Amino acid sequence: DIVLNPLGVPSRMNIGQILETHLGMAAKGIGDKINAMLKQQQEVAKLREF
Amino acid sequence: TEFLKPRLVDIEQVSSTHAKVTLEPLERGFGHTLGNALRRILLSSMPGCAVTEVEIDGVLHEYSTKEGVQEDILEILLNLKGLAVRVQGKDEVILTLNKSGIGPVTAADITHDGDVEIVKPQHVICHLTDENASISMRIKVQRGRGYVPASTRIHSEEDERPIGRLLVDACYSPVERIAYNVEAARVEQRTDLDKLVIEMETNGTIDPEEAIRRAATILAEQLEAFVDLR
Amino acid sequence: TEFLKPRLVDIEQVSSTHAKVTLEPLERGFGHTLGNALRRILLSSMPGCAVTEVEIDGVLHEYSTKEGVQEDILEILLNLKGLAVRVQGKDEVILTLNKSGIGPVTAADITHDGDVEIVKPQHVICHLTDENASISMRIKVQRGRGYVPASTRIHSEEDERPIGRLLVDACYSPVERIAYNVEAARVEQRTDLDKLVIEMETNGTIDPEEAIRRAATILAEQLEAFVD
Amino acid sequence: DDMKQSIVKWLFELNAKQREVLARRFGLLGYEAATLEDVGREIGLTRERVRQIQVEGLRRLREILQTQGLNIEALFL
Amino acid sequence: REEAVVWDILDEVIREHPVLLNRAPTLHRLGIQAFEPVLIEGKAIQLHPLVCAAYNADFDGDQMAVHVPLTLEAQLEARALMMSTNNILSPANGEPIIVPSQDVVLGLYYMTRDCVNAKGEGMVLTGPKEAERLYRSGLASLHARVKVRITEYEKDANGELVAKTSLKDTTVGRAILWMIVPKGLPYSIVNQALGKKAISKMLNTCYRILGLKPTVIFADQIMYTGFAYAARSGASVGIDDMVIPEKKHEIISEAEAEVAEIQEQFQSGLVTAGERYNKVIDIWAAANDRVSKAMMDNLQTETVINRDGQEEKQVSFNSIYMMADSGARGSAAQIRQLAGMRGLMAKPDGSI
Amino acid sequence: KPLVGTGMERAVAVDSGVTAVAKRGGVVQYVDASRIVIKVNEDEMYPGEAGIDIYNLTKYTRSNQNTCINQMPCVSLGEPVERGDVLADGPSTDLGELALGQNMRVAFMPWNGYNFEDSILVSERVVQEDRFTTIHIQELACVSRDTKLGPEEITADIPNVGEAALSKLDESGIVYIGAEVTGGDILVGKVTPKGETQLTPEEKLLRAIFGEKASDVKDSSLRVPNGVSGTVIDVQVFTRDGVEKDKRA
Amino acid sequence: EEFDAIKIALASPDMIRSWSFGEVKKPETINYRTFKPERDGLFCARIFGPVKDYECLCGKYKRLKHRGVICEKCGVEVTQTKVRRER
Amino acid sequence: EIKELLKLGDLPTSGQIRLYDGRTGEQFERPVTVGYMYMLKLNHLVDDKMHARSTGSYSLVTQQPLGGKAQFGGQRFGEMEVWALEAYGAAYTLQEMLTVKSDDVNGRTKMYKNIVDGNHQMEPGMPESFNVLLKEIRSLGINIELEDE
Amino acid sequence: ARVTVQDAVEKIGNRFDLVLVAARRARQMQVGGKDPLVPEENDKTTVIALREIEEGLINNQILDVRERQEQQEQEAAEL
Amino acid sequence: RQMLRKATIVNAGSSDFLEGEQVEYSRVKIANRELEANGKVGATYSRDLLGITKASLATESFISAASFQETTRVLTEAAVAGKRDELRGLKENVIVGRLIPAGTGYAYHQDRMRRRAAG
Amino acid sequence: QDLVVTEDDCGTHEGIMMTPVIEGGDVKEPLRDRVLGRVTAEDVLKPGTADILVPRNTLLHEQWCDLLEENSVDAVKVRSVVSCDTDFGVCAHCYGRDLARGHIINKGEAIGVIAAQSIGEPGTQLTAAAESSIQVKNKGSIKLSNVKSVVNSSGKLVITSRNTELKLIDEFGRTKESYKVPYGAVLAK
Ligand SMILES: Nc1nc2c(ncn2[C@@H]2O[C@H](COP(=O)(O)OP(=O)(O)OP(=O)(O)O)[C@@H](O)[C@H]2O)c(=O)[nH]1
Ligand SMILES: [Mg+2]
Ligand SMILES: [Zn+2]
Ligand SMILES: [Zn+2]
Repeated sequence: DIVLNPLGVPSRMNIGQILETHLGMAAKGIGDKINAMLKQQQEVAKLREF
Repeated sequence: TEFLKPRLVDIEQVSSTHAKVTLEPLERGFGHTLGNALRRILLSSMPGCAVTEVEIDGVLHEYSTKEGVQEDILEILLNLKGLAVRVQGKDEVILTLNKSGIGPVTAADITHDGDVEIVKPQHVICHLTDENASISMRIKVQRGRGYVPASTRIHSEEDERPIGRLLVDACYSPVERIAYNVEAARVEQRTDLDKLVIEMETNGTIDPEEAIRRAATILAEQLEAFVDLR
Repeated sequence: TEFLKPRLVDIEQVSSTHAKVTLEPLERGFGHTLGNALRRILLSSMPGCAVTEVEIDGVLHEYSTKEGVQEDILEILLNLKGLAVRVQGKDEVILTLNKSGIGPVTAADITHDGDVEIVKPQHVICHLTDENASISMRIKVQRGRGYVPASTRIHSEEDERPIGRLLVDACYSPVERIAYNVEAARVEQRTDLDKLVIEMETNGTIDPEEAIRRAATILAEQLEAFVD
Repeated sequence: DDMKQSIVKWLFELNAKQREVLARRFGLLGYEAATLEDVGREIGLTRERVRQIQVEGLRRLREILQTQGLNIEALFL
Repeated sequence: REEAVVWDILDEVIREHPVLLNRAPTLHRLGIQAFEPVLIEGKAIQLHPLVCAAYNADFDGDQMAVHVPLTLEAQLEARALMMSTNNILSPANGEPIIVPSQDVVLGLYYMTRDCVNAKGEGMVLTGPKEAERLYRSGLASLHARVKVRITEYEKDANGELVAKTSLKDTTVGRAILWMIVPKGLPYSIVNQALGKKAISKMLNTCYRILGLKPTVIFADQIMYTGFAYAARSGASVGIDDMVIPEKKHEIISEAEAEVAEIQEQFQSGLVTAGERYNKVIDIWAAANDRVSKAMMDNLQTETVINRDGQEEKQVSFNSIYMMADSGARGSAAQIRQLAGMRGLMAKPDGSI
Repeated sequence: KPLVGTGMERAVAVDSGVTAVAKRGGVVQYVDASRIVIKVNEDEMYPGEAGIDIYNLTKYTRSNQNTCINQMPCVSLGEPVERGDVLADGPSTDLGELALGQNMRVAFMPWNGYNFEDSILVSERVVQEDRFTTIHIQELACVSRDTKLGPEEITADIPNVGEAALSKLDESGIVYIGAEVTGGDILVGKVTPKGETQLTPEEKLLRAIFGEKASDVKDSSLRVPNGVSGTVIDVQVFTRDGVEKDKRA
Repeated sequence: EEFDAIKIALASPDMIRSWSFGEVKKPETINYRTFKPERDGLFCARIFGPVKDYECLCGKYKRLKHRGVICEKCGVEVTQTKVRRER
Repeated sequence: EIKELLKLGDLPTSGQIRLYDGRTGEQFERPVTVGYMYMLKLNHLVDDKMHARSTGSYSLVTQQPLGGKAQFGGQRFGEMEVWALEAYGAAYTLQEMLTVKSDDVNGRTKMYKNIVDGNHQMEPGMPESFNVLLKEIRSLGINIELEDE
Repeated sequence: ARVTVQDAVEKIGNRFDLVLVAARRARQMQVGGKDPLVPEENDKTTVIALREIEEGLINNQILDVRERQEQQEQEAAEL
Repeated sequence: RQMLRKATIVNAGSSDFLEGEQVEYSRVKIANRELEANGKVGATYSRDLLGITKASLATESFISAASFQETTRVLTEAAVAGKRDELRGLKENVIVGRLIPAGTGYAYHQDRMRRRAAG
Repeated sequence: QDLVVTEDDCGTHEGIMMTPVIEGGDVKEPLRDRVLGRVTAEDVLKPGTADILVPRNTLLHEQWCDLLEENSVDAVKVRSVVSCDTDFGVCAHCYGRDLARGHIINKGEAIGVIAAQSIGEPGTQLTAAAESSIQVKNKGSIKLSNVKSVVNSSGKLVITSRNTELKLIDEFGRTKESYKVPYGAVLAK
């Protein structure tokens, strides 16, 4: 969706944005996996386990 | 010149929305050449059908709320933008929807025209809470291409200006997602050949095979200018 | 479908080698779509002729130096990579070059075959300094396409590779350089349209205009798979 | 400026006795802004013939503004 | 009514008409520069990157003012005296103010800078055009060591340029940047790994040898190629890029026992409060230097895993380091609080 | 909602009061876009009253920054609800958590200088999905004052106005509800008594030619500010005690 | 209109009277009802000149037809309203 | 914890991924950090920020154009902005901004007419603010008179 | 001329006088309708004046020469 | 250089300087050129250094002085001295909205100066 | 404000003799960089006084500046704004190069304003002291000036003068490095 300039980080020393991006991706990864399991309709038991 | 044409090999329709298309054999480097050039056309140029105009009775503007309805009129409009419709004959059709009672209104409740296919009948449009509540609306579907917003459309036409006609951003383009993967294809002699696997994800209808044919057509049509005129 | 086709606007031939071609109007995004897909064909896929194999007598390897010659053998090979040759009939020809005396050896000193055209006769190959110095070599020219280095050939073809046969990086592709620049084109209504400026630099024989025509042809030849 | 200069251009495009009573009334060329009855002090010395000649100058000038491209165009302002 | 014909007229009027762009605050004369305007649909002014330096203009919400020179005299004042192309050098010091920054420097650094062998080490190329062909074809990295043959143009005693063909050992990247380089400049200027400091000297040299027109076109070319390669490079900011010293906790525990020694010498009533303050501050100031030096040796020359023969050392290709070393962004004190230790902070008083 | 939160999001959203929260736990008897009726459980439900809480939701209203304040219902019809749960979300809240903007797929890399100093390169996809699109409710007023010359009129009858413009004004001279308007369209017709002004000799001459004597009634009509364009969602009329009311009022 | 130099010196009582085109002897600005300047007031049109171009107050003399005329009735010279920033 | 969560996502430990240029289709040389940043559209819009004016209302005493976009204001060309023109040596541009652009009432109308007539002639006079200054100084009881040539 | 003014500045010398000379010439083409020496190639009077100075066709002294030439011939015609 | 503008005359010249007057060094050197030619009593002086603020207030131009700072005091000093500013500096010309005596304006302003010299 | 280039040449012989700033071990401001594009005064030749090298009225071009370094010029009289004889302004000669142009300043340019802006801007925009011991880096003979030291009980040359300077003299006899040795400092030699 967006392309941000990395040259606005080392000078700024706001590394929170990077951690937010990594974790945000991880959060969305789990979201994409649950999304994939719901599209397949595996079952209540398997969703519960994951 | 060692001219070598590919042939459409497999069309694996995993779903009506998602389809994989393998393609071989491709001469070395033509996998990415065609792969990308096609992907660009497939995302933009592809034509389709989408809701342009909405008219609900007892609704003057999109910002109001209708009683006996969970969704605000804007919420309902957003749902209609995502309504999958195929029109076979005409380029412009007006579908009518009258529904009542305690029911999640689905796409199936729309009176389907003879040559009009609702691709996702279970698609949610509105939630009627009060049983006495009845909703009646006329959804105008037009055929077009790309993204034509309601802001571009309220600054051009406007000869007839009916108060109580809600204009909607048209999302004509069917291609939701596209990726092409290039794997090596093996001939007895030529092991440098490649296969092009195009994973398409589209909204309702537009057929995977049909889309690819049209996309290659638009590319060849542009190439006419560089072949015919020098 | 309101199919919007471009029309060939300006052909600025600054030189027979270098040519700019502006193109408009192009629908939004088609500038890069055509631009790149063409550039790829133009570079790696355009067919031509290039020096594949060299044999100079009294030369065991490319790193040695021959007496009475300013250029190291590597320098001479680099010059042969840039030698413009057209072969009319055969796909593989071996040209012979025997020259002596105090002379800048040019492309014209090569014994031209009946169906073999040296496009740049003044092309420098070697500088003979000592008058007693004589150079004798056999340049093998093959027809191919794109860029085939000798490093990608030794690992694939491990058949006949006897000592003295000098392998040289094959540059069959005639397109010396290509770049496409995309600027916005203005219509009264459509300002989202773009113009495609394709700067070509090509070598001998193959004309800039001719090459572009052939490039679009090769693309359309593979566009018959999906019918239209 | 454009408005005042515009009229002058088309004021010398009418009759010689049509712009010698129409301007000498409004005070455009003359020194004093007179009325229909006061234009008699100059040379006209008439009351009805002055009013007929004033409006005849105005009517030929209305068609000069309709042809140049004003009339209803210059009506709003 | 904004009629169709009115846009074509507007297009006619603004051609060859200079407009003044101004940014607050206007500290020196370059805070106002003239440009030829290019009409764009969309409500934001588009500024040339290379003059962002003069304006101190960063697009974090900055706004600018537009002024129209009305009179023929004012137009000529704008085109001759105030045009950006005419006003390159700082009036304060004899130095060019129009100097690539940020992405531009990073791209050119990336191109010029060398790697061990990589794709196509020790190849031989006819022209920089064959080099470009090789790179974009994918049979050579920009950092490949290569014996190319480039023909430089050196100025003689008169105005005539003397050209000279020779085989130097440069990267593919450097050969391609030579194409941007005007004829007249030496090849040795671009043959080094280029940073912001070298690129300014490039522009200065260009100005004193060639003059105004060539420098203006050259500066634009450098900007285009700089951005272009910066984007190709796919450079980014990871959490693994911030390398810390393997010997931080040791240095800190040591410095902490040391400070404890002077606190104990205070409790004994011998060393005054002021002497201890000064010696504690000196211990930590040295600890800070040592940790920073440790990070920077560990980071600068951390690429000790090469090939060809055996184990070889070369400059680290860490994105964060590259950014600092090129002078694109970051510094040695910015990396201190990014992987090493923050250090001592001084109060609103000024006191630490 | 923000994917990467802190936890304070819930407390801020609830404590700010912009979200409708449940006074008493029970089952939702009636959901609506405009209101929410919850029937209280017997255990919390006082023995006096019927024990049915009705929360009327505040709809599309103007903010001080001219932004849009709307309350959306976040419960389903006939759902069991605990006391102190979010019944309806305020303008920037999602299921009781604070939602101030929108998370999206970001890549950190230089791109042809379109992200030069913090400059941002955004995909058309975000514009298309209308997710960053925003609502601004603006308030335009038309004042009929009493002057030395006489009272100003709110009639649709204005000197020099096209039927195109008067199409959107009702008999009273007020634009219809739901009507889309753009810069220069008249919202409320207003006309003001003009006293004496010395007409330049050229205007004396010009009005003698055309004949259309400068109408005493001038033109003070409230029109759409230049370059703003939107939909009329509401009109309010304030009249004093005894002036003849507009047909629209 | 174009001068060479500029001088500052002490204002003589007599010099101050040279600039003045009338003595203000009342605090009155305008009339509450007819928002017109009050006699010998701070906004007196009889002193500082006409409110409207080539118009006396009571309206006896209008337009350039009466150029330098001083209305006997209201006591206002018929000139440009520009003078009210000058006198 | 974040890298462990990435692994449950089958995403890389670096959080950097291989990306492809949409235009060319070829890959970027190295991994790029990609993920989800929660972003905000600030109150500062371009519809409320863009402002333009050629000619409009003028201030009451000083006769220079008004301030603010809501009042259709002229941008202030301040002392600091003036000095920049002085450094450059651009005398006519400066005089222009002092006179025909600002107070000079005769100058602005005459200049407007010249612009519509194509002729970009400069017909300047005296800024109305200066006239006022003098009158304000004399109202203070200091005689300040102009000695003519 | 259009982009870079350096060669035009090197003809006259004084930037400030280049502006005065090109402004006076541009006023001639703007108002008098005095004919251009260089093909306009669809450029504004300002640009033409600077091109003319770059090639060394217009000059403060040359302008003053043609001023007296034409003014004196008109004085001759009057008498 | 602007700090070293003024100089204090210690000992009388052939003009009406006499002891302790502080005048611009430019004007006393121009006086000394006319003294060299005419002889008469030569003027002995000493150059004085001035801080930026006071140096700006020391310029003969009272328009420049008042516009800078201290405006109430500057105008009382100028009003009592009966001072006349002939307008040579940039500040003063910018205030009356005229052509700068520098850059582009130097051509026109010297043409005015010769019109002034010849009547 | 008022200072403008009024004249081409004031015809003055005046200027100020400048030297190279050798503050510390790295040459902070070279003579070449401090006298670049400054109208030289009198006749400034090379060290060996027996032949002229640079002309009287000549702009300092990068060429002549390069020659200055090969001839090793110690110090040079350069024409300055302060020493200009021009009344009511300064001459193009006393100023030198317009740094923004890269050539000799044009008469009429408003220099003062440029000067004040140039000095002021950096300040406006811009808005490890453990000097225990001096280490000399290149070999040389120790050369003190403005120094009055006295030998102590330990056997060490202790300095009893406030502004003591320490030079570093090379083989031929010229200043390479320079330091500030403070009061009560202990010298090694
Ligand atoms: N006049 C003025 N300018 C300001 C103010 N606040 C910020 N700025 C400007 O906005 C910018 C914000 O800091 P940066 O510009 O990022 O600093 P920088 O020079 O880029 O340095 P790095 O951050 O190290 O790259 C500065 O250039 C300031 O000049 C203010 O209150 N007044
Ligand atoms: Mg900023
Ligand atoms: Zn009266
Ligand atoms: Zn001098």
